[PDB]
Amino acid sequence: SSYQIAVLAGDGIGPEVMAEARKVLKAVEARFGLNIEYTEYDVGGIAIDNHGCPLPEATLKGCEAADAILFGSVGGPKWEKLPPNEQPERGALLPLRGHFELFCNLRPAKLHDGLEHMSPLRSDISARGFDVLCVRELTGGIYFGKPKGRQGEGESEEAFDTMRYSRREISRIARIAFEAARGRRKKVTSVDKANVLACSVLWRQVVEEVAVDFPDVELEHIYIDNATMQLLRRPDEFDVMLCSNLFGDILSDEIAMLTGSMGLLSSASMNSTGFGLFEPAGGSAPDIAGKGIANPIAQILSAALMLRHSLKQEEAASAIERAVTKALNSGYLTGELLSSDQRHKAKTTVQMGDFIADAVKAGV
Amino acid sequence: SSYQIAVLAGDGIGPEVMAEARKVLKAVEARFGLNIEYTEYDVGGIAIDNHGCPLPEATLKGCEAADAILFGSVGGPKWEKLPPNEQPERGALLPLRGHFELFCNLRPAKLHDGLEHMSPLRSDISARGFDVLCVRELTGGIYFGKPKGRQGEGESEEAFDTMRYSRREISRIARIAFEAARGRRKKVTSVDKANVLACSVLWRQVVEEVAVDFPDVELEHIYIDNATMQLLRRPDEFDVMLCSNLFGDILSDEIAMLTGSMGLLSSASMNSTGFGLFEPAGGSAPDIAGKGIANPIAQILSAALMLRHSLKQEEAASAIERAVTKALNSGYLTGELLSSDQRHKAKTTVQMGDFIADAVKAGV
Ligand SMILES: CC(C)[C@H](C(=O)O)[C@@H](O)C(=O)O
Ligand SMILES: CC(C)[C@H](C(=O)O)[C@@H](O)C(=O)O
Ligand SMILES: [Mg+2]
Ligand SMILES: [Mg+2]
Repeated sequence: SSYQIAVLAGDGIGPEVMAEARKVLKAVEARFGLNIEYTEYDVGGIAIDNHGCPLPEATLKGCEAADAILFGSVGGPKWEKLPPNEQPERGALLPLRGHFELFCNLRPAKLHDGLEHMSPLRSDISARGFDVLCVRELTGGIYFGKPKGRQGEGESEEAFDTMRYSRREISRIARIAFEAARGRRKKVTSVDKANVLACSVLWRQVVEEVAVDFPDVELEHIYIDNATMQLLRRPDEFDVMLCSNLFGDILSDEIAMLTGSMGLLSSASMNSTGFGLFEPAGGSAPDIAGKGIANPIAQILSAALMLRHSLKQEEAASAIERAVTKALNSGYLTGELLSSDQRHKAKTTVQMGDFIADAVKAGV
Repeated sequence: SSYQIAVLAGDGIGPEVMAEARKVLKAVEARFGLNIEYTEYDVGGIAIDNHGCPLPEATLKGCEAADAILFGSVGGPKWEKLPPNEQPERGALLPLRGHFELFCNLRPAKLHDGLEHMSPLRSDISARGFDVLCVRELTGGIYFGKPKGRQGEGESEEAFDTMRYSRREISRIARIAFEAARGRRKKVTSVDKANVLACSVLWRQVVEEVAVDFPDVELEHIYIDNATMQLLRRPDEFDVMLCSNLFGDILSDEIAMLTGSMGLLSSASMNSTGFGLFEPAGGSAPDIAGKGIANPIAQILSAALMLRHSLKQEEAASAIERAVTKALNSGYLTGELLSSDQRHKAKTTVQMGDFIADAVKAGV
């Protein structure tokens, strides 16, 4: 029936790229006869300014009434020096994840045709190309373990965080990774520190238990330090990476940077009943905000994940995805995607959204 | 007086590269009139085979009687399937670190002149070159925090590790990083997850406290996920990185791989009274063991750190270091350092050690 979306554009480039995502969405709504209602709520820095905290009660309620959250980016210099537990990025994201039980974080990263030169990889490695999906457990591990805090005074004052996982937690994220691999290149690389950590011993054990249900997918295990090395050297040999919360945080970023095109990457944070939060992979980039040069593709593709994962509108999702392909292969690139000699061909944020929306409309 | 060294060559390539380190050491001993006695002990896989555990009581005693440990590499396929708490790599390294209070892990990584092409970085980035010292806290954090273990059964079985730091622990490693930066490019980048972790909030606080004693060194803070990205893109802009135990484990590996020449890198794990363990940065490389092709330079340079840090023999350390430079610029390279078109010029492990030892002897 009529879908409800909580729009949380946040700070920096968030509102301007969100404008483009909504534009593209309007095209898909008209194409596929979707009936989607949107309500905007403040989150992050803007919420701190307007409401005194990064996740207002009305913002959370708004998300509880919605079928999905379409999320921009949060954070900036203006709030850097608040204490950590008042800061906008953590203060928005972790409580949304915890509250909605968004245990599943999906961050695909692919090296795009014709953008190899932007990859910080050596030209022969970037030429091989890569497509690595990071599947990261998002509501457990050391992010939410207790006890957490500090005790004591002076030299002996101590702080502490507890990484913990139960079998139930590990197997649910593992199944997501294996099921993803099934539809990709049939390999899961589980990434842990089982040589040091008791949580990792249990992780590696349970992922191997889950594997029995996927005789068709290869499973291998790698330690997180070695994975940072191998992703640099041979990223083409990984398909899906399965990670705990802290490890997937680290690895997903490394892989995104290896593309050299983070403005093209999006992410999906999902619970088990199809609600999720859909955001670009990269930050609020305050240094470029309000200028018309931010790449809106990550936000536009977030909207495509929203349509697929939460709204069960796979053709509309795929239409946005192909409209993005058409831009990228028809000379519609923003400045950060272009070599410095080709910079003068750069499209503005609005030109991008107008091109993408027009392709959806033309039946791409 | 007469120094005592516990030689723990371990598994895989460990003994063959250690043979070269001892060879070079003999040259320096003769050059500088050092009186160094060595005793070999089994560690790792060899210890499991000879003694039933990776760190025999006699091996630990041997290290307690020595001024330093000169350590090779441990681990291999043969022991992969033991349980984690019987495995050779963790079973050797963590108890040595904990026992000797080796809180300070130093892993410098530099891109060497003429070896840029081996770096997995894009040619323009490798051309800029880099020199990044990772300083990693090695005896605290989540490696040794308690409680550690698991409880429960079935779906609800849980495992847990506790990351903890006290101010005393953080400030002692911080001082090491700042003091290192003072002698390098006067920048410390402290790497943490202060947006999520209570240990990281305390870490970032204490590093800023320590900073007052170093008005000459710049301090900046970066989150570990962002640091994985930035090291790939602009490794030239970091000097010293200051990390907790899990984070430095991850980052040190990434940086080592970015050189594209890990057989040149060594590490120093030091306590506060000048005893340490000195090892190559890379693994036991069982696939090449016993063939005469392993690069002995990492092990040779480990011996140079041993001389400097534990034995207070700075001229002898520096002589080994220059002998290595001479090899690298006189066509003495092992196979993994050469492009596949220049492979046929590769030196064997013994040729390397003989060249390096001969340069020390000739007064390099
Ligand atoms: C801001 C921070 C809490 C967050 C995380 O650590 O999950 C961010 O790094 C991310 O990857 O979305
Ligand atoms: C084998 C493992 C315990 C060890 C560590 O995690 O410290 C290793 O990765 C290292 O970097 O020396
Ligand atoms: Mg992150
Ligand atoms: Mg390591």
